[PDB]
Amino acid sequence: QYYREGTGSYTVVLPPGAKVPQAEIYKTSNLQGAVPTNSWESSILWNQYSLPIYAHPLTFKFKAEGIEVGKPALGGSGIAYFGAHKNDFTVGHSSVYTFPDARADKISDFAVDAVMASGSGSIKATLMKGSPYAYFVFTGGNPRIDFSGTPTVFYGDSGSQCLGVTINGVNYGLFAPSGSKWQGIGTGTITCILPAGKNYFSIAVLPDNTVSTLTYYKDYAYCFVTDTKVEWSYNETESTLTTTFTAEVSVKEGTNKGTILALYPHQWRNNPHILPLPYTYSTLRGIMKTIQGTSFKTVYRYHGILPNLPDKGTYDREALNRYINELALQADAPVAVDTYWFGKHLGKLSCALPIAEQLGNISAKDRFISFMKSSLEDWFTAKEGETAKLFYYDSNWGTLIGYPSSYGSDEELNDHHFHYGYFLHAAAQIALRDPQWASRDNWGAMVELLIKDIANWDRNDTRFPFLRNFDPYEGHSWASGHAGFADGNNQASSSEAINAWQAIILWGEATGNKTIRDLGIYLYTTEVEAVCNYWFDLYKDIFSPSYGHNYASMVWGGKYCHEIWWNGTNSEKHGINFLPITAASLYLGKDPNYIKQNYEEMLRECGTSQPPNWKDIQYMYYALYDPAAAKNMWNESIVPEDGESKAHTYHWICNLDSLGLPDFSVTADTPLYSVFNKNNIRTYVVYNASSSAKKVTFSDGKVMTVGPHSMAVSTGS
Ligand SMILES: [Ca+2]
Ligand SMILES: [Ca+2]
Ligand SMILES: [Ca+2]
Ligand SMILES: [Cl-]
Ligand SMILES: [Cl-]
Ligand SMILES: [Cl-]
Ligand SMILES: [Cl-]
Ligand SMILES: [Mg+2]
Ligand SMILES: [Mg+2]
Ligand SMILES: [Mg+2]
Ligand SMILES: [Mg+2]
Ligand code: NA
Ligand code: NA
Ligand code: NI
Ligand code: NI
Repeated sequence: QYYREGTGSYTVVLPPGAKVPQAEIYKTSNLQGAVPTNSWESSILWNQYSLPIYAHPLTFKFKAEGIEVGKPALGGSGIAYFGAHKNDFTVGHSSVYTFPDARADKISDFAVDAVMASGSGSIKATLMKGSPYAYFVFTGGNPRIDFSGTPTVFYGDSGSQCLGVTINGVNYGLFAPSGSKWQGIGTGTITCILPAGKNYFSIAVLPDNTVSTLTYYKDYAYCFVTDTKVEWSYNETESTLTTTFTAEVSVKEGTNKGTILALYPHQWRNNPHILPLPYTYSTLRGIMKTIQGTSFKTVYRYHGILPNLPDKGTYDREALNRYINELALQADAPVAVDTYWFGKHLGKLSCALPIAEQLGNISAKDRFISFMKSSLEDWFTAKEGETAKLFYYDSNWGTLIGYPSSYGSDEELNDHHFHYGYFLHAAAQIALRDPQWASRDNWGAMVELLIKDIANWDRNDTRFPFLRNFDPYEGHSWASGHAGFADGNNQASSSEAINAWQAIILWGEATGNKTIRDLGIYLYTTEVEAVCNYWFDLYKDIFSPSYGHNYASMVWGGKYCHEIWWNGTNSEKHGINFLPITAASLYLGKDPNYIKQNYEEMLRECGTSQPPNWKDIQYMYYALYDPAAAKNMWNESIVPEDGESKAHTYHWICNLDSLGLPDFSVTADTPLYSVFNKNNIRTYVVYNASSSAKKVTFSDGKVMTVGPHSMAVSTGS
């Protein structure tokens, strides 16, 4: 049947030939509502056991015997750097040597509980991103710790409560209940003889082999993490985005209450709200610092986005208008009609629409808006017997899938944020112009279902899991639905994730929905912060000296590398983390010197003096360092990348030529703004999406009054 949402609808009738994710979900009866996907723990759900689980600092893998535990040995040189999962020891069971599967029982914002059970025993494991601990509860027998070789025992004996061990050069604590004994010390398998009535057991990866360190880790070893939560707040007055991270602990014994949290660089860098412990871990993501506590916060400065750049460029206006007319002839001509390529086309129209309006090209404006609306209205309606341009709800997993699908959006739940971000961008641009169309009673209900599929914010709405594609702790998104790879989950295009997030900001502000807007600000701001570290390494302290590049195109749980999914040029390899370039893409230019370094690396790698291909994308990027040079190199012979247009490319470059480069040293008390700086002259741009005039104040003292539903630009003091 069919479910009405405002004036649109989705279906639960699968079109003929259409494919869905697998029927089998390796979950327990405790995991209710829509099933989380697109994360680091996801392979537990899709595979009988799991693929490697990249929590950090620890990694894991489920198998018939139990749970492999390890700390990756970092290495590699050149095109990739590796932190592969390896087995330092397997947490097995004294009487159950073969478990039939591993099933997810509970998934929180940065942890997972999984259960392995036979009729005669079980292990329940809690794996946590940002913890040096892993926590276990046994039934039917004892922990049987099967080491990869024989460990060195640096502390403890058969009668001690804990052991300090070293295996593969990695120090661990093994923490048993008071009253436990240990059998098999000196062999490759140590069994923890649990006392009657106590069945909890934990391990930690330690930063050293001192007894003092082991004592500190023992102090918190019995504070088992039972829930993890993020919360966020956008402060409009201060232009900041605050995120709180909270772990709930259940104290299994002792009088200590707390835990040790490990923080990635995007969390600890320049963070005045923490007092790190001495302990660090060297990980694939850089140095993880540690803190004592069950909560911490991060606070980032938000620098605004715009719905478009203003009409301030040094372009030949008649040529720009002609480019708009050239695009208008192709307004109804997507290169392909699956969700992804249809999206790319909708993004192209979304970026050209305001340029047509600025020029007074009503014919082209009308062609663009008409196609955007008619196509969204088609996609957002599932007609009986329709096989293309519709959304289907899978109620096994709990996901909205558009048909026709592509690149595993259907069977693998890949990439929904990438695909749907383009649809959301188009919807937002319509909403800024037409509050009637975007209302919940009209097309806004279906729009918000796409938002919920990729980024549901409401933990009580069980139709979609909480924040599907975004990983709150790594601070970025994940592309694979299942993470069914040795190297875990992956994301290549961070810029396509950010496109979805900027679109959510615009939608929320256009519709007056502060919850959705602030969700967008949270996602956007945090992903940008992660991107600046793990993709661009702006601070020059993430990437190994042995890694041969200043840029990683793909980030995995277990590696990062300068590769892409097809045999493209090095221009393509760099460009996938720029496109789509929108008026939310100024973050790419946080460090103009990095723009220069990144572009020059790309040229060296191509063996050319200009980009061999994707020259439009590359010159838009280079314009964040030298717009005059980018304008000079640009020309009409360039065949646009399929999601781009000559009009939008040249409007971008020529506006930066006039306005200057983005200036991140100034903020404002409004959500839609940007500041530009040309040779120390600032230009301030604001968009007011509300129905009342706004007074906008910048941190340097600039004040602008901006009328309802308008863009304003002011240069100088
Ligand atoms: Ca339809
Ligand atoms: Ca149709
Ligand atoms: Ca997620
Ligand atoms: Cl002890
Ligand atoms: Cl106690
Ligand atoms: Cl004309
Ligand atoms: Cl339809
Ligand atoms: Mg499984
Ligand atoms: Mg062994
Ligand atoms: Mg360095
Ligand atoms: Mg030129
Ligand atoms: Na190349
Ligand atoms: Na074009
Ligand atoms: Ni490169
Ligand atoms: Ni030309």
